[PDB]
Amino acid sequence: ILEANKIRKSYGNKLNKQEVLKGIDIHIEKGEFVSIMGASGSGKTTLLNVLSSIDQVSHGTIHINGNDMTAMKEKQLAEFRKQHLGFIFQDYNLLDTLTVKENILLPLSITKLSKKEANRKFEEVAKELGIYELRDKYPNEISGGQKQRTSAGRAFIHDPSIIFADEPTGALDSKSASDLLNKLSQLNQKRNATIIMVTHDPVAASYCGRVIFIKDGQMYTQLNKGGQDRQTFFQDIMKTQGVL
Amino acid sequence: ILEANKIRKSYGNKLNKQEVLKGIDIHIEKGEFVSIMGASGSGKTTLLNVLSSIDQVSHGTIHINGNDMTAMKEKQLAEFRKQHLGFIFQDYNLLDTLTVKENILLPLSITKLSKKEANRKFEEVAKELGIYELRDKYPNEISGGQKQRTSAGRAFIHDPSIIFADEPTGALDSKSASDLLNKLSQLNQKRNATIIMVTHDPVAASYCGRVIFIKDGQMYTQLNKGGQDRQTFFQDIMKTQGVL
Amino acid sequence: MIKAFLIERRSWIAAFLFQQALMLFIAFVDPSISFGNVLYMVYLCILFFIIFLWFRYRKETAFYKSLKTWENNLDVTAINEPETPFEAMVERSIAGQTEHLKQTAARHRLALENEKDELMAWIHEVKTPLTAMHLIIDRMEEKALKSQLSYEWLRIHLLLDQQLHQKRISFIENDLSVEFIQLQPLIFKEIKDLQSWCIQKGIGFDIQLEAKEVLSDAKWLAFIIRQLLTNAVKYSEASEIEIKSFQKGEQTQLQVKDCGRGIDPKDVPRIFDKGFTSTTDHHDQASTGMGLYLAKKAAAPLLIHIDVESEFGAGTVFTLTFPIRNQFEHVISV
Amino acid sequence: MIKAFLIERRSWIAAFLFQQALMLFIAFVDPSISFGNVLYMVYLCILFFIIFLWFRYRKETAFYKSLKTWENNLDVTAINEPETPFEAMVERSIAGQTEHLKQTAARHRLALENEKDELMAWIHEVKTPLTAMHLIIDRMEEKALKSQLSYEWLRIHLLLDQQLHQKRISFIENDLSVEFIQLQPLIFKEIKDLQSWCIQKGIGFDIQLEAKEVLSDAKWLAFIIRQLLTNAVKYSEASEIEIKSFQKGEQTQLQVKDCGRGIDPKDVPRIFDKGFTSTTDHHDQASTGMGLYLAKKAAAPLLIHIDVESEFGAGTVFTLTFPIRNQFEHVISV
Amino acid sequence: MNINQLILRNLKKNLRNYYLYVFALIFSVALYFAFVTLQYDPAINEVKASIKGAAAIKTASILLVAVVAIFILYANTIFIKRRSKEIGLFQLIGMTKHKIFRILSAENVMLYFGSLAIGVAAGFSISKLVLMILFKIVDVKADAKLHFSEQALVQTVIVFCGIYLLIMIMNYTFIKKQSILSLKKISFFQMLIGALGIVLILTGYYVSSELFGGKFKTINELFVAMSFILGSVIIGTFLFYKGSVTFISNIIRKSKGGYLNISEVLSLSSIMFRMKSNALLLTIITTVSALAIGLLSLAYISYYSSEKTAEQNVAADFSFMNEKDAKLFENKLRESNISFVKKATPVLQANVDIANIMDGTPKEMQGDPGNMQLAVVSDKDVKGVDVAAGEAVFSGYTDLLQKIMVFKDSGVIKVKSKHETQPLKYKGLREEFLVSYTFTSGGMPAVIVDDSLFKQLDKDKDPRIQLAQSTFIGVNVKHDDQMEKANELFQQVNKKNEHLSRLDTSAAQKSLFGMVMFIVGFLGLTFLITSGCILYFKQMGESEDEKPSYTILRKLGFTQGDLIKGIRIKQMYNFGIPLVVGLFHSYFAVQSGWFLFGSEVWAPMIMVMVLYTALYSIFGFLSVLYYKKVIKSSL
Ligand SMILES: CCCCCCCC/C=C/CCCCCCCC(=O)O[C@H](COC(=O)CCCCCCCCCCCCCCC)COP(=O)(O)OCCN
Ligand SMILES: CCCCCCCC/C=C\CCCCCCCC(=O)O[C@H](COC(=O)CCCCCCCCCCCCCCC)COP(=O)(O)OCCN
Ligand SMILES: CCCCCCCC/C=C\CCCCCCCC(=O)O
Ligand SMILES: CCCCCCCCCCCCCCCC(=O)O
Repeated sequence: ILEANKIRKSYGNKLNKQEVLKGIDIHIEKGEFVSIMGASGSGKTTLLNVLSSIDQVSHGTIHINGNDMTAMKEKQLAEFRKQHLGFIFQDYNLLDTLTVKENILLPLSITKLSKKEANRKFEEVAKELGIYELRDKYPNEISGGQKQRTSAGRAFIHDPSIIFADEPTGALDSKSASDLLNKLSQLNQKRNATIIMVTHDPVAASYCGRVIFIKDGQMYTQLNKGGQDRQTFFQDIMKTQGVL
Repeated sequence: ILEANKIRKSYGNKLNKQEVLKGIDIHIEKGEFVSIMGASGSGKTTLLNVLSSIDQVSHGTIHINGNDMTAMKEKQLAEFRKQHLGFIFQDYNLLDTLTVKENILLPLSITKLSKKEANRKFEEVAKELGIYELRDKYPNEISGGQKQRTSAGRAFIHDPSIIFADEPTGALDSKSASDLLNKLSQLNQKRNATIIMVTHDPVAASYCGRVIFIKDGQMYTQLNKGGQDRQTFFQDIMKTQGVL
Repeated sequence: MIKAFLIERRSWIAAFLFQQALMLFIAFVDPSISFGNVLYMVYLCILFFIIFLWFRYRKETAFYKSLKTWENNLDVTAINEPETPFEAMVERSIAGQTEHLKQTAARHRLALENEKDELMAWIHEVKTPLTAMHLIIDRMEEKALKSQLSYEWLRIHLLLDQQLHQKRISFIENDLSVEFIQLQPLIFKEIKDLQSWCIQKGIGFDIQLEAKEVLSDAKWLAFIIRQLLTNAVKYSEASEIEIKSFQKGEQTQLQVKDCGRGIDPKDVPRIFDKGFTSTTDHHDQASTGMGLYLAKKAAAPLLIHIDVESEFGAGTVFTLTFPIRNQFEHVISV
Repeated sequence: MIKAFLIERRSWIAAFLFQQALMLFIAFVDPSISFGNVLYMVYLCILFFIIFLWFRYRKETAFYKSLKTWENNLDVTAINEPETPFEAMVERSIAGQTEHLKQTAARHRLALENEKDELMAWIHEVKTPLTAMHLIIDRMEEKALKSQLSYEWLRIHLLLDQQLHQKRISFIENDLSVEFIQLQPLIFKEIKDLQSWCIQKGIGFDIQLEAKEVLSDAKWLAFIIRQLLTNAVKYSEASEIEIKSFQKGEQTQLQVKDCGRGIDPKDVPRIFDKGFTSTTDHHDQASTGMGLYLAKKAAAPLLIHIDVESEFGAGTVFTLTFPIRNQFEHVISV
Repeated sequence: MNINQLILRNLKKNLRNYYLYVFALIFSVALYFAFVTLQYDPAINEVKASIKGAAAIKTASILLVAVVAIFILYANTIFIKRRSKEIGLFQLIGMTKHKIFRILSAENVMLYFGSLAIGVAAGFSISKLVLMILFKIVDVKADAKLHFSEQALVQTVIVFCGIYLLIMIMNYTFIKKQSILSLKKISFFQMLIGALGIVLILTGYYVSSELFGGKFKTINELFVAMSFILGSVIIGTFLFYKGSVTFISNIIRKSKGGYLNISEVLSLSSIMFRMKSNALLLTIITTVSALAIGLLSLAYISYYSSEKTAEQNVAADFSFMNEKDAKLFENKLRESNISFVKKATPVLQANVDIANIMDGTPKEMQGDPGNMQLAVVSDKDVKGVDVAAGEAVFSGYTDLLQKIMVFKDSGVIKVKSKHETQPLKYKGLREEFLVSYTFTSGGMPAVIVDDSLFKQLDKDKDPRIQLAQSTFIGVNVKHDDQMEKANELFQQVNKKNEHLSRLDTSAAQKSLFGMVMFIVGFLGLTFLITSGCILYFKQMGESEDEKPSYTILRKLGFTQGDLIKGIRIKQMYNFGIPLVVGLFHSYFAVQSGWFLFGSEVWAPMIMVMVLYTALYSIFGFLSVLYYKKVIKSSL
């Protein structure tokens, strides 16, 4: 979908200034599960901020599905992200005074849409994720993995195109993380939607198909999987990270 | 030590019942290094859970060291499972505000072992796993291949009867995995400690003495090894996996 | 639930109100305590009492409502966590009685298992005599009496096999074994099983199989074929039964056609019903009317469709519609 | 329950004491209200509160003791009659759970009894073709083939009779019919029943019945005698079986003695065990080992004692002690 | 979805967590309404003292409104910072910035105005109890009547509406700024800081023990010492929390080896890292607590001070200086069926040299030691002592004077007569008073001389420093009787109020210090409740911050009955340290200057400390009930 061309972020508080982003070139296609790995100090959070266009971009040309991110205003940018983009965060952000159905239907209740389509979307999503049986409970009485799965289900209800995602393994153990990654991989194949994980855990990135290693900027040095068995690829990822 | 008599487990939400344990019967003598492996949607994980006290039973009886665990109330069950049954987890489960000498010595604080013999026991345990040089290094300063040997050392000090390991070598490279397995085998050989391991890695199961192939909650043959080479047992396990 | 709380704790409010009334009445008469400075005390006490009652209502009238919510509908876990000792005793008694119910259910399951074991024991203790009788019978020299004995023995064997398949169809889903089957040897074996009845009734078979391969469960398909052939032989006299297998598009089929009495059209749709018997002939009393039901029920998981074209006085056509090969890939893989 | 009562009602005594303290303080801080009168009234109200607490405790801590003695005992009527509304809810919960238990248990038992009735109906439907085979086969001319076929048919019929008596032994008490039984015709009928086995094995019989009449039920006693004679014939070869009945004391004693292989002394106490089989020979594997158990269990309601005396390699003696005539009067009275 | 329903559910959720906030608001409104109603009461003028009576309540009201208005503003900025994960979510869903403000500023005005409206209704019921409490400490037998006094309603409404406007401004400023969209090892510096803090506190404690002992004796040298003590103590207390707890924590940790049990693991992880984060709040709490306790204790001692000192100030039950007035009063007493015992005594005013009898320092001048004004009386007048020639005995106790003016044993006293000097020696110091305070200047004692020596000294009678009346005309009374009518007679004797009475100089002091006790006690109660609520609102965050630790700890076999037993000690250490520091501050403050108001301690101080500890302990007990809920849901 998008293209990265000399992606740079400006700074300059007081006198000291850092060049965190030194030009980024990324080419990805529909129906991919690209992961952007790396090492601490490379501004991965700033990479998300620039990629998501939450912060005002300094330089570089990026075209989200044929539309430049410098070609629209603030309100236009907000409308574009709310109509074309979805988010999943590290710490689940679910209101504790709502239910597992209203939490998922909240983003689609501020769009003036009839009840039948919303009900159909909720049914299909909760059936494909496995939380439909818990359709009217509260987030104060469900386990750790189901809360993250509900947070992921929020971003899949308004038919987006790119699913941005911070580390979805920070506060999860092995079983919950494996189940969530398997569910995300299953959801990727059904409807075309790119997922861009940015994690520092090889286990969570071993379910991907395209890993990028960033030390200070444009580095590439990427693997491509292809026909591996999720184990040799895991060892290759660990080896190529250990070399750096 | 372990002896189970026709255990049975049904996982149901009071509307749909789907039994996953269908009459498992196992027989482990004292001080052998056995393993459980096979399939991916089978009940081997639930088998390991039901063998210990982490999960209850529907139909059956299980004996550990003669004592019976099925007919026990939660208080007695918890006390007994604290006094024995060392645990090695898939994830580290380490407290980040303590050292290596305190993480593996906190559980031994409800037995009143004074200080000198406690320090002597810690030295004894740490001289065999090669972590005696890390008595004052916080967990966020050592590599990921030693934060698992720390957990093993924690699980070996109180001298339990049966040690339940649930996929220890799941997130390590080949060198650290081999070193940890060799240390575990030496610990088993020196002091007679029964170790029950669940694994998907044939190399991990190669070091064992017996293997059990749980298939859809059944037996489906059982290897015995004996006076056999490690490599030859490895190809034997590979052929058995190829059959299944 | 205000009235229940007021009535239940009705003897405690009376004490406080009695004390207030007594104090007011005594202060009224005594010419040493002023009356204008005791209504203030009563007023403050009244506010404290009312606020205390309101704050005590809601912490107490909760568990006895949760029990009523739990009472009938659902949510076995709906009972709240007890706090007061009385709640703890009520909850522990209820949990103990539920555990006793679970134990009773377990005893029922054990009794069922024992009954099944005894039934299987009788099954083998009965199946051995039929083999012994067959071995002894295969030495006779006489013609007519041997034919009658073979007729009776085959009837007994077929009834016992039907009972065995009826008992096994509860767990057939765990006994399914689908492979390529040669139709001609299976049909020959079934005919050899029915040799006595066919010889006695003078019924031959015209075997013309264009299609020679099927994909189904060999044992249950053989049972269905044997039952269909037995029914066709029994309902026909001195007639030839035609057996033809053809490739209908991508699906395999096998046809069994007899020139017997047939089935009345008002009874044709009900032939596959469990225990359905035709009352036209007195000879149908000996027929259990349950072999066809077993055949159709076993054909359901094998994706075999049975179509009947029966005309009275002409015959009945039974067709087994075998499925496509790729339709078994969703069964083998999952 | 005093500690429990004073830990559940710790929120009302505190309110009472706080109200008393508030009254005392407001009286103290005013000049127009004498303190001594208020002190006296506080004292009197404290004493009356003590007495009131005693009465309310004695009245209130009863129903929960009744329910706690209900949970683990053998009396459903342990729960007392509820009087306050906060007990009727617990009573309704217990009543509903008991009703559900009873309904489920009754339905399950009814279903299993219907299953058993259908099973015995199938037993009858299986035993009828055996009689049909016997009727067809009782026209033989070859002696050896007829002897072998009759031996096998008699074995099958004996097995079916054993199974039927196994089914009926649970309700033999509802089948008892006390009447005088002529021993000689019954023994002659039993001997005629086992003629084929003796013919094949060359076994003779000698009848010496000092006592001719006994008091028991015809069918069950005949079944027991048939089981004993069948076991004696099966365990003996080319030997004479001695059937003797004599009156010892006030009871009639029937002795069955054969000259067969006998019973091992180590296995003598275990012959009456359920399902016991002889481990010395593999020919006894096909023996069910349940006829003796059925006969012994059915002999108890008939007040008949089964005594056995066996010697290894010499013979086995079975003794049946018929009851006294007056011992059945108590059974007839009930 | 149904913005109204969302607001209502959020309001019902807020009412469950912050109930102590609502209680504090209602209590504060009640007290303010009560004081404003009491101030305008026309029956408040019955209190007579140096303070007018209706101008101290006006000061108490203004002092109380600040204590309330700081707590409200700090709580309302602790609250809003826990609603950020919701603000960011609402902004990324699609909502504007002028709709989140309306959503979260309509679920709070309801609570605030409901609490305010309830507080006024419960501030009218207790308006008469405050009157009756006041008219029992400062003895008055007037009548209190229940009324409304509408004038208080306007003031309360205006004050709290202003505070609410401030809260709205602060919330709106927060929302637009922190909005965006974005959802160890010890050093050498810490050791030095901790040591410096402890040393500063100890030095501040030590210096206060001197003050009024011998030194610093100058009307301006004292102020420098006081400023040094206050500054040193405050700075040391501030540095005690930043660095001086980490040092001792490190010692205790690296004094155990490696053997740590559950209690110490839970304890030495909060007060090593989070007590450092709160240094400007705990300092304020401890210093203000110490101030309140010290002031209340001194004001209480001043009662028995009043009784004894007012008995001492006038030796007889009455004091007279005009013969006509005294004779008129005694004639009026004669027909009043009251028999009075009367005895007069002349006094001689002269200067003597007593420089050699002080064992302290010359800096204790209070006048020239060789020219000190002393009083000389005969020996036949005294009915208790009979001295000889060349001997003298002192009189009076004045517990202040002994601590300030140390008196040696027998020395030399030079009589500073016109042309002669007779030396004597010091026999001893007596315990009773004999002459009124007016003749003896401020508190200077008086001497006793022999009759023979008096027979010449009175003859000399140097008229250079003599006062108007060299006599002590003073009328006593008979045995215990009705002194009130005698007081009324005396009051109507002197229309110029130039004479003194025993039971009217013992009432102004009682009234003044009773008013002081009233005001200080109510302000202390309000501050206690405020500090308790503020300290309870931080353990919430500290608890959902330690939730992960409990989760890991429950997979190793530890049960809830052990985690709670370990939390019960962390919640003791988090609440006891400021209390102990405040108690030490109060003890070392009261003891320094208790000999300026009264003559007895250890009686009131213990009771005040116990009451403060009990209420603080209630507010400390109410947090384990929340830690239990947090632990229960972390399986
Ligand atoms: C930080 C410190 C917290 C302390 C909080 C205590 C309650 C707040 C208090 C205000 C008044 C405090 C008075 C301190 C002690 C006064 C001692 C005293 O007055 O002694 C005697 C007793 O007088 C009294 O007790 C006055 C009543 C005050 C008692 C404490 C007040 C309780 C307040 C709670 C009830 C008020 C309702 C509003 C607040 C809920 C009076 O002298 P006497 O016995 O008549 O003899 C006369 C001598 N010739
Ligand atoms: C000077 C004299 C002035 C008079 C002072 C009057 C002030 C006292 C008055 C009214 C108290 C208002 C504050 C509490 C009301 C809000 C709490 C509330 O209602 O929440 C309800 C439950 O309340 C609670 O959780 C705790 C109940 C305790 C009652 C409040 C205790 C009063 C304050 C105690 C503080 C003590 C400090 C005293 C220090 C001197 C609803 O919660 P729920 O979980 O939904 O349960 C539903 C039941 N099924
Ligand atoms: C000082 C004068 C007091 C005047 C009367 C007091 C006004 C009402 C005070 C509080 C009533 C009780 C509030 C809390 C009740 C707690 C209920 C419970 O324990 O569950
Ligand atoms: C002088 C009075 C001292 C004691 C005052 C106690 C007042 C009531 C204490 C209990 C209030 C809180 C209890 C419920 C807490 C909860 O449910 O979380």
